[PDB]
Amino acid sequence: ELISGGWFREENDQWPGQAMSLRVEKVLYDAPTKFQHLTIFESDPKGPWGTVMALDGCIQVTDYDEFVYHEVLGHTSLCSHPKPERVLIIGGGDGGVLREVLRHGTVEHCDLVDIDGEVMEQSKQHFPQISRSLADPRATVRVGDGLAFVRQTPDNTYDVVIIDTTDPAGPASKLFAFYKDVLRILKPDGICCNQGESIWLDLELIEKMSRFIRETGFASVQYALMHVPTYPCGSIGTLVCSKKAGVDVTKPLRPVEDMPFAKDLKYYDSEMHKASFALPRFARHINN
Amino acid sequence: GWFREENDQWPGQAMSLRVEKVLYDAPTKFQHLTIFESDPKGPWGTVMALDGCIQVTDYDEFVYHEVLGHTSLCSHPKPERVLIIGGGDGGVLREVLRHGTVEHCDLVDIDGEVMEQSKQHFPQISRSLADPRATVRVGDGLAFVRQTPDNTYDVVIIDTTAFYKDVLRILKPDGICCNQGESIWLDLELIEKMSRFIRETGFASVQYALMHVPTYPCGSIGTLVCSKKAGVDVTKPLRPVEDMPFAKDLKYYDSEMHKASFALPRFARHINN
Ligand SMILES: C[S@@H](CCCN)C[C@H]1O[C@@H](n2cnc3c(N)ncnc32)[C@H](O)[C@@H]1O
Ligand SMILES: C[S@@H](CCCN)C[C@H]1O[C@@H](n2cnc3c(N)ncnc32)[C@H](O)[C@@H]1O
Ligand SMILES: O=C(Oc1cccc2cccnc12)N1CCCCC1
Repeated sequence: ELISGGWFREENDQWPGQAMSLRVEKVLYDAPTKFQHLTIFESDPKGPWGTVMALDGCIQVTDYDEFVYHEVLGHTSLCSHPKPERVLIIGGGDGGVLREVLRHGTVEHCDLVDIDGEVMEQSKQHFPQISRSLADPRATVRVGDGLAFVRQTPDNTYDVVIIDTTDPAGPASKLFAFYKDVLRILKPDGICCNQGESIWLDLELIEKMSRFIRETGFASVQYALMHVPTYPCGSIGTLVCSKKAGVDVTKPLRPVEDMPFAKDLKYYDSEMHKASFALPRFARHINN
Repeated sequence: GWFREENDQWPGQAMSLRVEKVLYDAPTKFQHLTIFESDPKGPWGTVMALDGCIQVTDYDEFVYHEVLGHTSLCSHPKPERVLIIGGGDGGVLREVLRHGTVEHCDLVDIDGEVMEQSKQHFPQISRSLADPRATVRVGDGLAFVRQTPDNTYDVVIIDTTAFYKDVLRILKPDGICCNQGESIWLDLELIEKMSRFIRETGFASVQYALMHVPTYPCGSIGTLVCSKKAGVDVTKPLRPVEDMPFAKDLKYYDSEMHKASFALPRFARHINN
């Protein structure tokens, strides 16, 4: 029950005895949704973070660093695809991945499906620089379970599927039959990327996912690491998965430097794309 | 029973760790030194802070120590004499001593209480301090370099909490200096100023290497890797660690990570071009 001048505290008993906190300057939303607890607040204006959204007590987006995860998920996937015309985003109700995907001129259409219509509604109201994308005629934004949506999608529908979900503990649980559906709705040159969890907190989950996405039938799976200061332990990654064999996602197939928007990006470029697949030695076995 | 870190220069944000046992908590002649055992159900193990800022934990100390120690020595053609300024915990020293080329390392930390407490509470980090190839001094690094002859060291590593010209001077012509380089999230203007200042004092190149450190503010920190000799590209390894016999003992650093560390987010890339 957040209050202006109080502190928002994030502790996860999955990760016992550590917490991160932000002082609240103004509460904008704090209420149960049909699916999760949604909290939006202006952080201290003497600090850099700007507006903050949390879902079930976990920070999802801040103004100051939202571009990292949205650019990495959107560009690492589309720049690894020869011609990504039709795109699906699962989750992504805030709009960020979709903004990045729609930067690409090859994209004719992007479907977005998020289970929580209130996340879209509140992002339009409170994160206009993230959510501007949701009204693009190139986008179809739907409220629904991603699980059901892919089960009812025909084979060979999408070039790229991006799974921009919350974590395994919540409404995103089965998103970690689903992975076979994703394989099946992808076209032959299909690329899938997901929300891939932390090498510090979730390294065994990452090993398990990578192994079983390969076994499901993807020909290759490479984890891309990125720097996100408001995420637990300061990083997160994405598993970038190719349907087709003989594809090296760790070097850009279509370098963003050749596209008109390269200079508008705040994090991603081809050097960062390459660098993101180099993992600390203790985690390198994910990628080999 | 929690340790809370919030800094006055970054207002309205805090990081906290549960204290299981306070091991040490006293001012020193120089700074406040706190050592505690953190929650045994979490990963961090024993924690050391200096003036309220986490400096080492059992769980992640290998990152910053391997990156400073190896990014610098692997960028040097044959590093035989090394100086560490600060480094009282012994971590950078442990990494530097892995290298067969090293004949001698001097380490000069202003605070002898830090070495003392590190021997008591971080034996995996501080064992290096007793090595026959090391000389450990208690003293201010600023005065130490002023009193050091020209061309004494192949590498100077500044692992801290007139000087830079002294560092330039005490380095041999192929000398490498690396330092504790601050955060691109919280200190980006400091990093630009320092990279410019160092180049101005007369190092020929300065390149910032970014690393992932979960317990540092915003989860990363970097090091400026500075070459005295012009024409040196420190962003690719000069002496790849894979060709040395301890490569597989490392938990973070290798040549891919070395190359990767110099790739900066676009918003920060003007630090390196
Ligand atoms: C906010 S977004 C993550 C923040 C970085 N853009 C995560 C979204 O996943 C949605 N989500 C969670 N589970 C599902 C399912 N099952 N289907 C679709 N969308 C889902 C949830 O409502 C968030 O908006
Ligand atoms: C603990 S170490 C940094 C943690 C990563 N190993 C920071 C050290 O720098 C020392 N320090 C600070 N100022 C100086 C000066 N001027 N000289 C030498 N050592 C110094 C300080 O006592 C710490 O032990
Ligand atoms: O990730 C840390 O704090 C956090 C920062 C950001 C988010 C978090 C979410 C849950 C738990 N913690 C979080 N740490 C780890 C290193 C010591 C300080 C606390």
